[PDB]
Amino acid sequence: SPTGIVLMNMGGPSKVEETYDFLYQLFADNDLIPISAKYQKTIAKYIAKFRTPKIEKQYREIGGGSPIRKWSEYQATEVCKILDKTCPETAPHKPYVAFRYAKPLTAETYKQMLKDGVKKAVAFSQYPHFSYSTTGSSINELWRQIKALDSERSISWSVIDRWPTNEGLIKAFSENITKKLQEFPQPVRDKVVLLFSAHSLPMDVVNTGDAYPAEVAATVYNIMQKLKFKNPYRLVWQSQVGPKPWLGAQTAEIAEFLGPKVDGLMFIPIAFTSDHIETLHEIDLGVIGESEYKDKFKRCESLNGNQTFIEGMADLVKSHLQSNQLYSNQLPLDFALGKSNDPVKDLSLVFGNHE
Amino acid sequence: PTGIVLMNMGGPSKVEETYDFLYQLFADNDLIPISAKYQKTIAKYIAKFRTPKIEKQYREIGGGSPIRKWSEYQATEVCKILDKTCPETAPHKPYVAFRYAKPLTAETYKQMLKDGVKKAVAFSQYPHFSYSTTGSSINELWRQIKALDSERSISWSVIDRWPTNEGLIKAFSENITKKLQEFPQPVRDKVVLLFSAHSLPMDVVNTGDAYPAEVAATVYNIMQKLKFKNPYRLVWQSQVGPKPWLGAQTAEIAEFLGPKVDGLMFIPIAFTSDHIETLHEIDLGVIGESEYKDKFKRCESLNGNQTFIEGMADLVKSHLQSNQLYSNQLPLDFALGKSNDPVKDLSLVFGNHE
Ligand SMILES: [Co+2]
Ligand SMILES: [Co+2]
Repeated sequence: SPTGIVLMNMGGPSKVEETYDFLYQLFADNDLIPISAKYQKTIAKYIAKFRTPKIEKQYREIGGGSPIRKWSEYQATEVCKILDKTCPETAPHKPYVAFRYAKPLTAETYKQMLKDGVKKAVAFSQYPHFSYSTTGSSINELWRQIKALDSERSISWSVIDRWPTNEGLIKAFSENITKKLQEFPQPVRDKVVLLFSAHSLPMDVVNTGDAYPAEVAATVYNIMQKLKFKNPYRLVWQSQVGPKPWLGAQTAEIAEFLGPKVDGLMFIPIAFTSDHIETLHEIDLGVIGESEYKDKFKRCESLNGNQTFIEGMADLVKSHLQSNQLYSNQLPLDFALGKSNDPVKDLSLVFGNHE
Repeated sequence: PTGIVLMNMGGPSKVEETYDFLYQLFADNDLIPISAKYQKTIAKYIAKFRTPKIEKQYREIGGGSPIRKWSEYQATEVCKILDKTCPETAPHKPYVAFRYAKPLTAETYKQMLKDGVKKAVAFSQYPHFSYSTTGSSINELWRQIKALDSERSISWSVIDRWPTNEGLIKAFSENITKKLQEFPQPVRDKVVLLFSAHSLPMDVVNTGDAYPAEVAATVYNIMQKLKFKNPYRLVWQSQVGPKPWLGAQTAEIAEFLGPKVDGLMFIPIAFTSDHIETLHEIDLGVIGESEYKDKFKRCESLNGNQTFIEGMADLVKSHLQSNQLYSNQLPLDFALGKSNDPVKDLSLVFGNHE
C-alpha cells in the first residue's frame, strides 16, 4: 500500500485558458477574500471575468502559462524515486501535487489518491516559510477535503509545514548565487548587492503574528553564513498590490533607488522553489526588463530541478517520516494566531491515523 | 591608549534627566522620522508633553535607568578580558557613549582625547543593526570627530552588528532554559516563547533597514540551540504615535494568547541589559497587569552574564584582529538610511587619517 507524497502550493494556470478557473478559485476563498455566502458564488465570478483579461496577457507574455505544475510534478517525482531507496518501510512513494487554486485542486488529487488506495500521506508544503496565508490555506482546505471525500478516514495524514534551513535548500541557493555572481565583471563581483526577494504580506496579516516574515529571514541569514558574508545583502518584498499597507522594503522601489549608485544587483527567489509569475514576469520583465539598469541587474536562477535541492527535500521527507511527528511544534501556535472563516479547530484531528 | 566605547541610546540615570533625554531622543530625525523640517521644534513639544508619565515610570522601577551602570560594568569587564586576551593592544579603557542619555558622544570623545587614546572601537551594544540606532550613533560620532578631533588623533573602527555572536546565543539559551524550569514540568514544552524586540516605525522598515531580519536571525539561531522544543514567535514592543509600526505588538499578542496558553515567556531579544522596557513595559505592564500574571514570566536580561560578556570580549578580539574598521553591510546601510546629516564617506570616518 503506497505512501502518498503530495506537493502543495498556491498554484498557477498551466496554460492561459486556465486563468478563469484559477482566478475563480482564488476569488471564492474566505480564508481571506469576502463575506457573503451564496450571495457570493455569484460576486465571485462578477470578479473573475473582470480580472481574466489582464492575467491572461501576463501569462501570454511569459510563454503562456505558469511552469509551477510542470516543475512541481517533477520535483515530486524525483523526491519519490529517492524516497524509494531511502525509506523502504514506506515502500512505494507516489508523486502527487495538490494546488490551492490551480489544477489539480486538493479535492481532485484526494479522489485520485483514494482510488490509488493510499494509506499514508504527507502534505509536503512547498513553501519553506510558513504563512497562514499559504501553507495555512492548504491545511484548512485539506481538512475540508478529508471531511468531504473521506470521513471515517482511510488516509492518515502528516504534514511538513516548514523547512527554512534545510541543508539542500541552503546549499542550492548558494552555488546558484555564486554561479550567477561569476557572470559579473569581477573588479566588482564582491560589491554586487544580493536582494533576496520574497512575496510580501499585507500588514494586517504580518501584525497578526504570522510566522512568514521571520522564517524567510532565517533562510537569508543562513545562505549568507554559507557565502561567508562576501557581498552586501538585504531582504525585500514584492508582489504587493492594492491600497492596503504591505510589508515594506519593496523590491522594485529599492531596485530603482539603488540602481544608479550601485554597479551590481542580484534578485533571489528566496521564498519559492521554481519559476512562476513572480520571477518570469514580475522580476524578469518588470524590475529588470523595464529598468534603465537592465545591465547591472541579474536574477539568480530559481531552484527548479536543481539536484542538490531535490536531495534536500528527500532528506526532509525522510526525516519527517521517521520522526513520527504529525506536524512541527509551531503549527498549533500558527493556527491560534491565524485568521480564517472556516479554520481547523483541532490539528490533531486532521492529521494522524483515525482508522 | 586603546578605547572600547560601548554605545546604545542610554537611559535617564536620575528620575529627571528625563526631559533632556526624551527631548534629545525625539529631536533625532534618524531614530523616528517625524518631521524632516521641524523635528527639534516638534521634539521639545513632545518631550514636555510625555515627561510626566515617563518620570513616574522611572520611579515605579527605582527612580532611574540602570542602563548606565550595566553598560559601564560590561564595558570594564569586557575590557579586563581583552587585557589578558589581546596584550597586543596594551590597556583597554572602558568607555560608554550614549546617544540621548547622559555620557553623550560629546562628553566621552573629550575624555578619550584627555586620556590620549590613539585607537578606539565604537562597539554598538545593539547586536542588530538599524539606522535609527547604530546609524544615528555613528552619524553622531562623525560629527564628534569633526568638531572635537580635526587633527584626526584617534583611529576609529566600528562593530556595527553581531546577530549571532556565540556568547549571545548561548547566554540567551541558558537563560531561557532555566526560566522554563519555573514552569510546571507537564507544561514546560508548551510555554510559548515570545521574543519581544523594540518595534520600528514602518517608515524605517520600508527604507530597507537591516534590523527586522537581523533580529530574526538571532531568534532562529536561539531556537536551533534549543532544538525547537517550545513554540516561539518574534514580536515587537515599545512603539509611539499614530504612525504605523512593525510586526505584531507584544502587548496585543500577549493579551490575545493569555486565554489560549499554558504559559508565556518574554525575551528581551533586542537589548543587552535591563531598562525601562523590561522592568516596566513588560514586568509591570504586560505581565503585572494581566489577569494571567501567573502563566507569564520574563527571561532574565543578559546584564552581567559571563557567557555574554565573554562573547563580547571574544567579539572585540576578532574585530581588532582584522582590517575592516566596519562590516561589509554598512555601506548599503548608509545608502538606504535616511538622514538630514548622513555620513557621506564611511571610508573617511573610520581609519588612520593623520
Ligand atoms: Co500575490
Ligand atoms: Co525605545
